[PDB]
Amino acid sequence: YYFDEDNIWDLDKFKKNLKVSITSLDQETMVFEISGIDASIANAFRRILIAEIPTLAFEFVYIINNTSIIQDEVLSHRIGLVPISADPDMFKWFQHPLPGQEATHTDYDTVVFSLNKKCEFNKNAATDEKDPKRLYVNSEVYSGDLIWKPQGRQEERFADNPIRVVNPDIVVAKLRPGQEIDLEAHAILGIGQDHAKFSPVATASYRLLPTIHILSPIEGEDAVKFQKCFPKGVIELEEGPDGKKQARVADVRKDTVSRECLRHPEFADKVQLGRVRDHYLFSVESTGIMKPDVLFIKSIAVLKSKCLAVKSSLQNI
Amino acid sequence: TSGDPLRGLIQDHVVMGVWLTCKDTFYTRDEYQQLLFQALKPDETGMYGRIKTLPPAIQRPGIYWTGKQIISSVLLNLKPSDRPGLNLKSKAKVPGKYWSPDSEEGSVLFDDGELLCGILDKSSFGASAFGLVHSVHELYGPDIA
Amino acid sequence: ESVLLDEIFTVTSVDKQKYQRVSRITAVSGQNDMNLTLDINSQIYPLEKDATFSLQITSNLNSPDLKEAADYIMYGKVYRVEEAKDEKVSVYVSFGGLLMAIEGSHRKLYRLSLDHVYLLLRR
Amino acid sequence: MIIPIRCFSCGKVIGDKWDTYLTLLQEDNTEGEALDKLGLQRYCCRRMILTHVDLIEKLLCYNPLSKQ
Amino acid sequence: EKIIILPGHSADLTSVTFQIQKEDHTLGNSLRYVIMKNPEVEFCGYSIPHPSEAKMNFRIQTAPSTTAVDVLRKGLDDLIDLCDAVTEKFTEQLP
Ligand SMILES: [Zn+2]
Repeated sequence: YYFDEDNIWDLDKFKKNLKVSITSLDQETMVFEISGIDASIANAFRRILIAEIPTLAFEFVYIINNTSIIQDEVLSHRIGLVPISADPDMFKWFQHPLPGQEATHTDYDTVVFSLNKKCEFNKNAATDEKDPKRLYVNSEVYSGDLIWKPQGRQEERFADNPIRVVNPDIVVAKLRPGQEIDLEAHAILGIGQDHAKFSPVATASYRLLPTIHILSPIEGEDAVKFQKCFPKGVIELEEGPDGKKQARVADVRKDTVSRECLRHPEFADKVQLGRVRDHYLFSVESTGIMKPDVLFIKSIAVLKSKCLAVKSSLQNI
Repeated sequence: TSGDPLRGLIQDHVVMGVWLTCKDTFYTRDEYQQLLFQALKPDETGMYGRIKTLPPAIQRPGIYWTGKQIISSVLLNLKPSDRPGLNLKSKAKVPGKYWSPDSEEGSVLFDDGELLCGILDKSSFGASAFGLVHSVHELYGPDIA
Repeated sequence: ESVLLDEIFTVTSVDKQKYQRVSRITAVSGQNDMNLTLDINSQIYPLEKDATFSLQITSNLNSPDLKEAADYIMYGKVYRVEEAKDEKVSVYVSFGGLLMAIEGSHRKLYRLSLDHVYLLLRR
Repeated sequence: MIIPIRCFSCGKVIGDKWDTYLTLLQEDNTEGEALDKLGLQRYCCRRMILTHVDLIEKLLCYNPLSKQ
Repeated sequence: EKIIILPGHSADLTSVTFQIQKEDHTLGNSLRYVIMKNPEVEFCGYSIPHPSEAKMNFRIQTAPSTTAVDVLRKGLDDLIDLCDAVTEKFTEQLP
């Protein structure tokens, strides 16, 4: 039983030591620095970003006619993989069908998309040019053809933001004259831990900020070598009237931990690369769903909610 | 066919044993508690109410348990109801010289259940007798081994 | 009182043998009949050549002299004691892997036993 | 067969990022670096639309309903 | 059954093993971190029997003064306050 007396929890001191800065934010990508947070909370934020927060995806697929080349289960799978733009909290969860299975759809739970394309021959083509985009009409079954079908109330629920596919240019299948695809996909809410197609954010991960410090200042042509080792920008050759050339670490955030120097025979004395233990550099690139701001906010929201859940179910006992 | 033990821990477990028993490894409170608990896993195996630990090998200015201290902690928390502590001295596999000319690891020596000196390897626990796991099988009986 | 050593020491050699962390140091002192070689955390407590010691091996670490003194504190059993070459005792204290070796001519090194220690090194 | 939508390691979508990759080698005289203009910085999502065999365009020329 | 106390709990409720279902390291690790900031706790480490079945064995040993249930309660409140601070600073950052 030994506590070290400096590990005391204190919300004021923690909140004061914590610092956040947002390097860049776009409609898709977001890169920002958290600091003053122990590793496990960073692991938790990453996990909730990838796994735990919900987002609609195509679960069921009812094919009415499919004579295409693509296997039917493959086509259902690949349709399921496409992403859909709808704020996943506008819906409820799907109560999964135990025995007594049929009557398990409602307008708040699931949304339906439908497509159908029959590739018919295009006769205007002069010669043989198997594009095939020009030889045949409706040749490539795109994603953008998955045209949503409103189910009752929904037509006015999402009138401001139509429930559409995220990327109208994804390829779903390919056809030639004669065959047809016709199906409707039932989309429900999902939790990424069960299947990957639910996970809103594609790529969310962090780096511990590297630290480069020069023990002994290098000189001359070695300054060129040292600038050359790390990628551009992070190593400047100082304009010093004393002597001729040195090198100092401008801004390491761009650098990768690549550890190229330590292989050199002469440099190994002069530089170490360490890691600021409480500076965390998140990067989050969305897929098609939501502004990454809402992603991170809702992620810490989800942690709060799961903690509330365990708190209450404990309070029962 | 002979007496030597045929079971044992294997590849990842043994080289990570050489990395945990090594004296260069230090753990704080959080990692030590977590690791000891992951090693024991009481409830599913059972038999115990509350786990008992050892004091930290080095204490000031930061409390840092050492690895051999953790192997000793395990050896303790599997101690039978009332059986006197283990003691053993036997040669390890990794010869000491790899560590240092005249390094002391060499041969695992632990009295009263505490890895005083000597890192664990194939010989200490594996397909080699007169190590840890074999003497534990002798003293404490097989259902403990 | 159960203090077992209060000798002063000075460092003579330090390595640093394939360990970025803890490094053995040798600190013979007294009238040179004190062959002290120990291990220390060379990451959180630096020790260099001729850095003076204040070494105290107690038994029960309950006193304000703990906080006042003891700028570095260890713990561990002492497994082997021998009388070798003379009326000369060599003691070997383990510290959870970290080892020790201290030699005296059976004097100033009297009460050393086969128990736990709580070494205290105050620079 | 068709391009593996949602590349394996990462989660980026690359379905639509082949028919616009192919008409870069086709008519831009560029090398394999062409895909860098598409917004693929990693090398997991880059070994997908680079070294993928589009083995459907060789398979769709097998309709039994050829009518010929 | 979200949280159920496994049958090894000492009568004093000083060494209890919470078992949170449908959870993995995601909450276990951070909760352990927040709990270890609490001085009156002696031992707090989390495990998983088998990752296939989503059951997280928790475990807390406490000081005789306060039982472990109150420790877990305060730890969860503290984790919630941590998320509160994070969301506060974050939503301050952008417009
Ligand atoms: Zn990828």
